[PDB]
Amino acid sequence: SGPVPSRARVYTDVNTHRPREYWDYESHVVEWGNQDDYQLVRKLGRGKYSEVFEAINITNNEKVVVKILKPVKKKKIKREIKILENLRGGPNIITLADIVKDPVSRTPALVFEHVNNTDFKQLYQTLTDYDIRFYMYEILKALDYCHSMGIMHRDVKPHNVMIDHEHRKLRLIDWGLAEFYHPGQEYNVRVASRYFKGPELLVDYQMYDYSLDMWSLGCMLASMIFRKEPFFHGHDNYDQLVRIAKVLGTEDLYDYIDKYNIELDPRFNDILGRHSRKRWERFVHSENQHLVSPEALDFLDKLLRYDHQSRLTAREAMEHPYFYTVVKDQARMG
Ligand SMILES: CC(=O)Nc1nnc(-c2ccc([N+](=O)[O-])cc2)s1
Repeated sequence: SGPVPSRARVYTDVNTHRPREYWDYESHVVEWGNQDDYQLVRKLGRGKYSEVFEAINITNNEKVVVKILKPVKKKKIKREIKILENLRGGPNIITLADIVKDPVSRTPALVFEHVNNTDFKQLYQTLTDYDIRFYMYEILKALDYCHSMGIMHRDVKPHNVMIDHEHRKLRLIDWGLAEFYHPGQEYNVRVASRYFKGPELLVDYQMYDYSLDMWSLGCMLASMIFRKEPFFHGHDNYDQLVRIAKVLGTEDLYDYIDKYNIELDPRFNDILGRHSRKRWERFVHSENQHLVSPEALDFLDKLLRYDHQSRLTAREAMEHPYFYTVVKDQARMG
């Protein structure tokens, strides 16, 4: 008896009803810009499969960010490009401004708009209750848009949400793990940062969907309103699930496993032990209480659910009373 299959309860067939060339990124033909339009200024980061630089566009003197892709698979490069082009112009989605090659060595690089981001080590220390609601609503706009366009981000975490606080500007970045959703497809569960991985990933349930992004978003919310980053801090993947179960409780965890007929490694029942479901108020103290409200806790509680089918969609989340003051303030023209 294998696990019970699952499909997304919204936007299930968005790619099915779109032309092949929308989601078939291997057939995409890239049109290359000019590498000599950009000058690299300083290395911002490196990880993975790329190195990221602040750069200048020397045709107009604008700052941009250049990500040079190490020789990671061609297929992964075309997937990220196709997804960035598909989502371009969507709300709070980082803009891919150019794609270039070294003409001689054939090394590809993505060029993005620059975000002057307030460093997420600090920021989270002057953000008000209103600020959090505002930025959460903007993140939800981006997720509802990319989900509605048939795409899962799969790496939602504070490092991938750039915020230029003085311009109240937010961009969702690093689409290198993002994938097209197709119902019934079994996906790689090695995505997302450990601290933001959903239960589906940690119990190796491969037929997941957009709702994975909503778990990750719930983790960010908790860490922002309770001022504890990351909120669920496991020392490896097994322990990550234990940290979740110490809050959400083991009873609902086993009901989840039971519903999808999922088989856990023997050692898990050993280290998961037995834990009550805690009240969210347990994490409210003098220092974070100004960021917490009944609305906030009701919202968080509908995001952080084991069962991926029972979590709010991005759209439903934007309807939540937590955002009432944001939404009325954002209804304009100028
Ligand atoms: C000061 C500073 O860090 N500015 C930045 N502005 N946009 C950035 C960026 C955009 C996209 C990606 N990406 O998508 O992988 C990475 C980084 S970084």
